[PDB]
Amino acid sequence: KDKDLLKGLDQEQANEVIAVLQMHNIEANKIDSGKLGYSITVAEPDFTAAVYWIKTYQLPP
Repeated sequence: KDKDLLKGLDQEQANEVIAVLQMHNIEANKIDSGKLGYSITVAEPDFTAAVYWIKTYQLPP
């Protein structure tokens, strides 16, 4: 159901990714994996689109 979009992220990096996805009507989850940083999840359907916006905005910074 929920596929794993990015991982190994800073907290601010994570937030910006979620912001940019939210701005394009994709809802994402931020997941704290402690020493491994945050990861970003979306819903399978939104994967292609989410990858598009992350390329487009050149995320993560």
